[PDB]
Amino acid sequence: KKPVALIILDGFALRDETYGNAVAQANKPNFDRYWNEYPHTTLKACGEAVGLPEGQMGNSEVGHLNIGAGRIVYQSLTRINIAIREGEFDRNETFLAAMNHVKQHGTSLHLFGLLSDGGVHSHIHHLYALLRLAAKEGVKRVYIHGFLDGRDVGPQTAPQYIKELQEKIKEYGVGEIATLSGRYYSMDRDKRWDRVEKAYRAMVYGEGPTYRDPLECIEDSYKHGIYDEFVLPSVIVREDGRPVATIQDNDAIIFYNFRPDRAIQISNTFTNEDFREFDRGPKHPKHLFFVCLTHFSETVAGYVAFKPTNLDNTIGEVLSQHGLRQLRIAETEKYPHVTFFMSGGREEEFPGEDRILINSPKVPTYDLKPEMSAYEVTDALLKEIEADKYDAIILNYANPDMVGHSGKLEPTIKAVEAVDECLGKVVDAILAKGGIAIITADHGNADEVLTPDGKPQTAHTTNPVPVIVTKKGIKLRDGGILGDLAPTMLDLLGLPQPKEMTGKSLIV
Ligand SMILES: O=C(O)[C@@H](CO)OP(=O)(O)O
Ligand SMILES: [Mn+2]
Ligand SMILES: [Mn+2]
Repeated sequence: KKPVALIILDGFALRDETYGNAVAQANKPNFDRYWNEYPHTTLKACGEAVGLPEGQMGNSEVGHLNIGAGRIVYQSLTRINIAIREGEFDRNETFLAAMNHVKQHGTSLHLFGLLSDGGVHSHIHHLYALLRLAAKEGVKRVYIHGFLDGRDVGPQTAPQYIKELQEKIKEYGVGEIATLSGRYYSMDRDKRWDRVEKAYRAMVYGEGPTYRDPLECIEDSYKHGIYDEFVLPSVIVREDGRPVATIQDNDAIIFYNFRPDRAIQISNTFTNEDFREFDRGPKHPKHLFFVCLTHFSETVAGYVAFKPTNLDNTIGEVLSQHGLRQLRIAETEKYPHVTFFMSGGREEEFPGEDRILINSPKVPTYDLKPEMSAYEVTDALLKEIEADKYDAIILNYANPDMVGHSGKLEPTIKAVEAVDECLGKVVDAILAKGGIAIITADHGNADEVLTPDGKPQTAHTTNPVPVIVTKKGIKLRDGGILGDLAPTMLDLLGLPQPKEMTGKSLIV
């Protein structure tokens, strides 16, 4: 059994500038020798090359979606942007049905989601659009529950988004900031229900740090070293001390996040008839008209503003169609990406598809444990390899990305070095079994964890990702894109390429 392994170094991209560049500064003997001894190239992992607006940096969802589809996969950010551009956004039956619900039943419209222009999980402009739509539709009570970013944008940039939103509110003549919470709580994806609950109780019970002024809230949190991403779920109150608004029975909610991994948990908390993760309390809200900007999960009992579209014949499906055994493996943080997103937005495994989930460390932030669970993932996978069970493997090492999001150089360097020690063990074990490895990344991040002035850089970058095919005697094209990865693997696998995969094998 000669396995072909797709190894994704999450957040590992190529950048000449070495300042604050953890990828370039890390000692990567393994990665370096493979780059030197095998055919390599780089791929466009951002902008139109991956289905996003030009200039928009990539991410795990976009990257893994494109990597597995073998075609340029059109993304939500782009599609919704166009909807707003073409005057289609205001015509959305779901947005309107939700607005009709509050007016007809005299309830309130709640708007929550990532408050920034990161463009990864949402865009603050989409919120402005909903607000103007709400005003246009004559919806009296509209409340904003903002989730502070700091991960897709500057670590202490909330004030400007809050400031701009307030200005927009005044201008549209509708809306009220009710709560402010760090995406660390309201947008968790690691089933850390303790985090989720904090966000939930602030929004439904007005429990959490209280302020009259949204900006005084952020100021106070900064004062305690707590920045945007980790801001404690707080409540904005009126002059009489009462919360500006809590989510109640028959209210409508429009979750304006278009990325699913970090939206399913809080969405389930609000819509699940029987929720057990934790006790929502007897007076928790029911009969909520819940709207998801895009599809999150079958579990969320709500509606979908922008319906999803099938992604047929992705690598996972082609591999399955030809009777091959495939294994998806990664630790928690990137488990959703190597499965759901890699499978083209599919939850169910394909026949013949095995998945291994290795739990990420129990640390608040990963700069605290840069090697994360890389070694366990590696150990786990090395065993599978000895077993001779899989024809195809899709491995994702989360470290470069996960610890690079801390905006810290030394821990990210360690992160990269840990992954390298691991990368060598895996590629060396695959070559020994006669297989071949495709070493790559889904986008940048670790290549820049410090701003030119040395401040923490906590988000992705727009640089190109590396590509190494451990097969002597071949040449790789140069202007490729992620959507070319699937075709290359199939080529290596000698499996035929489906017409759906409009990508092109990198092998000359
Ligand atoms: O952590 C996340 O949700 C994003 C950043 O907002 O990173 P990635 O796309 O790598 O998952
Ligand atoms: Mn990623
Ligand atoms: Mn990331």
